[PDB]
Amino acid sequence: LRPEPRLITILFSDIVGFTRMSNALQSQGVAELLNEYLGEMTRAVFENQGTVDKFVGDAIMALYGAPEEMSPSEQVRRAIATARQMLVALEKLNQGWQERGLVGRNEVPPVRFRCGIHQGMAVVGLFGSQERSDFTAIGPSVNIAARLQEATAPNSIMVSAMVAQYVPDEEIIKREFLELKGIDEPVMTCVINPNM
Amino acid sequence: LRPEPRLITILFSDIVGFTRMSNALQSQGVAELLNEYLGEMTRAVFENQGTVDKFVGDAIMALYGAPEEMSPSEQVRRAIATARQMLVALEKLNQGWQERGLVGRNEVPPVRFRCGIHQGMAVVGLFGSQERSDFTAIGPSVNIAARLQEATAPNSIMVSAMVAQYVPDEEIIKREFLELKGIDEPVMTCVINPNM
Ligand SMILES: Nc1ncnc2c1ncn2[C@@H]1O[C@H](CO[P@@](=O)(S)OP(=O)(O)OP(=O)(O)O)[C@@H](O)[C@H]1O
Ligand SMILES: Nc1ncnc2c1ncn2[C@@H]1O[C@H](CO[P@@](=O)(S)OP(=O)(O)OP(=O)(O)O)[C@@H](O)[C@H]1O
Ligand SMILES: [Mg+2]
Ligand SMILES: [Mg+2]
Ligand SMILES: [Mg+2]
Ligand SMILES: [Mg+2]
Repeated sequence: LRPEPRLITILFSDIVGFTRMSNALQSQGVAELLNEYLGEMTRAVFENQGTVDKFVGDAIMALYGAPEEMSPSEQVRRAIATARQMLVALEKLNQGWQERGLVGRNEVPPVRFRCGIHQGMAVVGLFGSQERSDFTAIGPSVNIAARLQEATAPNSIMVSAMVAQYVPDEEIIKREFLELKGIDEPVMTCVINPNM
Repeated sequence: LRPEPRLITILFSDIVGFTRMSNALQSQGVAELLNEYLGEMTRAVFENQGTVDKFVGDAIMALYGAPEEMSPSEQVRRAIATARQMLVALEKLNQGWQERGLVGRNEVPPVRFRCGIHQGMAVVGLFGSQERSDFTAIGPSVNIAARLQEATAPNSIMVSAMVAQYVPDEEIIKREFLELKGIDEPVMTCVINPNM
């Protein structure tokens, strides 16, 4: 399970305006909301055979194609299906939170998230020390997926040109070159239809 | 071990220019270098009784005061001692990498890192789902530690005013208010002497 180059698909989802929300809600509520959210979103990943790499604050990092082998087309099919399922689950989560006066009330709006997906080469395996290590992916490909997530609009799914090669033309909303932090050359991005 | 408010100290260390280095070095070398680095840096954390929260790419997140209770003064003493020990270990790591032509040669410079340390309230405990959860800290206090790391110069240690309350005046190099992403009010920062 040592680190080696591999073609994988990385998905990043990140809650919109979690900072403000993490101030207008008691620590008790913030913890419950975030965990209820993470529970449903990780379910979306697992049900689509993805791997939950880690959580980073209000974000979820998911991998497709590692550790288990997966074809390039299936990696994309599953990652997009995951993102679309996450949005569906979110709509249901907010209905419940609304009734519990956890969102929509006071100054905390319904939860929304941004999602970026990129497919490319990465060094994947166990990183860390003998005392503490974790399976993850390293390389510019991971940075790209993260910048796509940060660049896209709330409740939207932005993917790279690589990922878009496997997506029907009818499902591509917008094609646009963007300058992503850390990457020299402009990156072609495609916002895809959020509906399953 | 459920999430609850707690006064803790968060330390973030992040490799300078890892992107460029993660391109001028074969995936094999990048993986070895990063793991050798992580091995020595996590050792610094553990030997100073800190907790390794997680790794985020080229960064290490460490906590002091959770899960094990620790006084505010000891949290700071240990976090700073950790940062200072990390710099010392780095100097030794580069000597070895230099001899192995892993750094200093071609276009890959000796490894350097940025470090930010902040102490404050955070909701700490297990976050995630029944299927996958991890012990971590959540809240603006964590964002502050991360922004201090990003704001400081290579091979330097930047801490917040809270942390500086426990640091001798002779060890404070520079005091300066900085606008950190995500935080409304300006944050008072203090760059501390890197030598043990
Ligand atoms: N538990 C954690 N583990 C690791 N890094 C963390 C962290 N919590 C925070 N950080 C770091 O602090 C940064 C900001 O934390 P957010 O991600 S919770 O907040 P935002 O999404 O930027 O804010 P928004 O736009 O209002 O939703 C993270 O990116 C991490 O680098
Ligand atoms: N394994 C991983 N797990 C989680 N997030 C990751 C990741 N790898 C990358 N990211 C995300 O991608 C971002 C950039 O990756 P870097 O941290 S390796 O690179 P830099 O430090 O910004 O570059 P530098 O200035 O040249 O040293 C991370 O902050 C994460 O949000
Ligand atoms: Mg967010
Ligand atoms: Mg975030
Ligand atoms: Mg870095
Ligand atoms: Mg980094």
